[PDB]
Amino acid sequence: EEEEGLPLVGRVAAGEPLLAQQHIEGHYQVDPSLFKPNADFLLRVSGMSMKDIGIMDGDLLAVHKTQDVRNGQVVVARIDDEVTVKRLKKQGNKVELLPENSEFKPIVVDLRQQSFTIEGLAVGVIRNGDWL
Amino acid sequence: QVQLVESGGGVVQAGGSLRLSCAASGSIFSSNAMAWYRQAPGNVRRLVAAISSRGDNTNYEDSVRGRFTISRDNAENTVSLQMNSLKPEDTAIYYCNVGSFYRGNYYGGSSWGQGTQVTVSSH
Repeated sequence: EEEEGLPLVGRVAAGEPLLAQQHIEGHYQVDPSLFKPNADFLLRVSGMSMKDIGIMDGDLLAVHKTQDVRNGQVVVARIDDEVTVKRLKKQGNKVELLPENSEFKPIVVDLRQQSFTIEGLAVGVIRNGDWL
Repeated sequence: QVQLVESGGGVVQAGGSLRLSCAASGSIFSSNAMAWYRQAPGNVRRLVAAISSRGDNTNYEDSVRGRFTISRDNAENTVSLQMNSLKPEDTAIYYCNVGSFYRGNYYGGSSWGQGTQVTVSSH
């Protein structure tokens, strides 16, 4: 399986590990030199919360597995039962997760009140609709 | 309906030792990677250590590597955090997590215990 290329993480059962077996719907041979730093997997994006940087519903998001991210970076973050993709603004014991769409509102997370962890760092996008 | 319970926390002097334990109840334990996270005051919760389902592989946060070891006991449904050379940096709520390993890396899910407080001080 290690030589099948990047796993494609499709739909994601609430509270479940991102790379759980039952989530990997595909695999694509993608050059490792393509993304910096290296992609470890591809995450299908949902919704249009990031359309303004061109990360559209349906796009495959190259994600580098790490918990080491900075403010200003597009993170993949787990909040209680959910996983989202946003620009990170950390601020004391309050973490903001910023959309790239004016129709969307920043998610504001209280670290005392909710489990918040970083799943990885978005390093690239692959779009492969049948119609562009 | 997985239920996790951390224990073993307390107050410890710098350079000392301490052992955390987690009891997992509503799961098929042999089938899951287990991990320890920690959350220090006003900071993002980070993974400290993880172990694959049968313990073949582990992960460690770089700053606890060589100081902390994780292990699990499949007969007893527990996972444990042996903490040596405690620094003040180590002070946090420690949480037990259920997750899964893929290509040598722990990916976690959203089940947590209530947490156990570790405090490192001097005299």
